[PDB]
Amino acid sequence: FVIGGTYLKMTERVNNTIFGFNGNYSTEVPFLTRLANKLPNIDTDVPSNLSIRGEVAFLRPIYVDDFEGSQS
Amino acid sequence: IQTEVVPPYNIKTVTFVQNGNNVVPIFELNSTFEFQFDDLFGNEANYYFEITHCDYNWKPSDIPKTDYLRGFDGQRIMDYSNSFNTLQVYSHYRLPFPNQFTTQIRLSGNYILKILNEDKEVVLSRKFIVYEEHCTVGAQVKRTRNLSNINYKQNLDFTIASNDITFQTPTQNVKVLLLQNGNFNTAIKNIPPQYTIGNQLVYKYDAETQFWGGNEFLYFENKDIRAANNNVGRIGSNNDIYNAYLYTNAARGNQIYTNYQDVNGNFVVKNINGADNSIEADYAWVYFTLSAPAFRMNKDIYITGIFNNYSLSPEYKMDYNTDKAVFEKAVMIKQGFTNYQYTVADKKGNIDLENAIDGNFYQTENEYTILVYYKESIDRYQRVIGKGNANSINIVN
Amino acid sequence: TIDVKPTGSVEM
Repeated sequence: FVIGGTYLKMTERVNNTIFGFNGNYSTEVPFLTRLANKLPNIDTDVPSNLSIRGEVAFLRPIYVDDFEGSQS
Repeated sequence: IQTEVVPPYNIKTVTFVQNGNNVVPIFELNSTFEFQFDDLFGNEANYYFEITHCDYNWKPSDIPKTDYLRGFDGQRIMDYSNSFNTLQVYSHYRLPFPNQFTTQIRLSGNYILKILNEDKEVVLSRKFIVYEEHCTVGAQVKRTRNLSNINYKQNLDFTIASNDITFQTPTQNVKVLLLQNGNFNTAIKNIPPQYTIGNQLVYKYDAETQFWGGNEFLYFENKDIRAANNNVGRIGSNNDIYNAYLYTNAARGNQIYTNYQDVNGNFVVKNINGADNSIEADYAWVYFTLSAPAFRMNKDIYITGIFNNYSLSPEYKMDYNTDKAVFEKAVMIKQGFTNYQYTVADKKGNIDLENAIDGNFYQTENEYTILVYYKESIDRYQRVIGKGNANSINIVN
Repeated sequence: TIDVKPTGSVEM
């Protein structure tokens, strides 16, 4: 299990700022191998996994016809 | 018949130049290309070539060679230039494949070029692939799941959604080959699809398709031989071609990743003062050097790049020098920007990617390639029905 | 121990 950070900030001389939150839960669930072995015959010992990662990652912050080309 | 590569002795700088700069052998069905290599003799020898279609596992497929070609195989390389006005005299051979003899290569799939030397004896042989376009290999690197092997692994996940080739038995027909940068030795091949959610396959797991990160390639650019350019200090000319001594590298596995860009193995033969860089570059004994005091095993550190096929011959084996506790070996190399890396080998061919002397940092910029073989059970060969390139500047964890 | 060696070339 791990948790995220990542504030950002971009300033021109656009001016945006992004910040989110990571998330990660990568677990071997040996319970599931046991359960799957409590079933019509499946005699295995291969592991199990439960990665549940995710994030949020919020965000916070012409001349259509400038008459120069006419009369070429 | 697992026909494999064969490293030469005289011939050096063997590559597959396409559209100018060097490339990896993966080629399109009608893309032109060459096989520029360079003999280290003024002898304008006669190098007859060949081409052979091959299976997934590189057993030579049983097609008649009148079927995957139109023309000839054994005919000596017409075009070749001699090293003009250089210290190391060499004969630059070169052959375009849509040439006079084999006027095209008419079937996708694996191949193996042979450069047998004037009688029948294969001097060398390189492998390439001529991939056809029928699938849409949508790939993307992404960080692994297992938290232990997550800071130094790069899972690879993708699909194959073709609207041109209806797959017959995708679990048994559609075999896939995964290449880390352009290397054929560390490919993660022989992988069955997980899902097959429709007409499109989907490969998603993190057991097989999981490459070691591996740190970035080192380099050195001796554009001009007698210069003191990028980390080539103490260049000394002594009764021979020039000697380019490189700064003693350091094992980077025990350190943190530092943004250090490369071109993923490729070298750039080039010089200043030269009109045509191919026949006017000059070989130069470069003395490599590794200072890895943490490295202590019974495996051998081989030098490796794209200039030498990522090969592991004894002419690239680093050597421990007890006087300095520093590996070292000379390797004659043409001029120009050249990448490389120190890849341990087990003792014969086993690379041992983990525990590499450079590192395995998950965030390194590798360019993974995916080739989708395919064989209907009426066909006489394994096609290649599309590749999808996806590098690791997008590790979408 | 400042073990550093500057290198490089210049032509005009």
